Amino acid sequence: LLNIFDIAGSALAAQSKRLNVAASNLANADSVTGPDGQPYRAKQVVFQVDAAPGQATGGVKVASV
Amino acid sequence: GAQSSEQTTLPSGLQIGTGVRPVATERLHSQGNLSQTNNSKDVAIKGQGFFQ
Repeated sequence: LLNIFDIAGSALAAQSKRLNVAASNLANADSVTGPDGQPYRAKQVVFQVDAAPGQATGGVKVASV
Repeated sequence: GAQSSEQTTLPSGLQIGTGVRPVATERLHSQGNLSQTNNSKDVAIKGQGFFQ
């Protein structure tokens, strides 16, 4: 995967996962219960700057919803 | 589904249902009051029964 392509594709994936979490939140507002029976806790995504070795910048990773 | 009784859980299934169709139009057959008409040929009924 070419470097700048990697950066922008990581951005696409991260934005998509953020939107999917937001859609789940917006749909599950007013949801009495989960499967086992527990509140539906609203979900958020965590963005971190990717490429831990080198340049301290480049791409976004969305690990740990 | 199956209620395990391990957790307090909702008995969730799903049935929707429809409609309120009228099923009957009952005739409440009680003795009405009497009104005097002074007419000789007129007559009312105490208790049940119908003129044929």
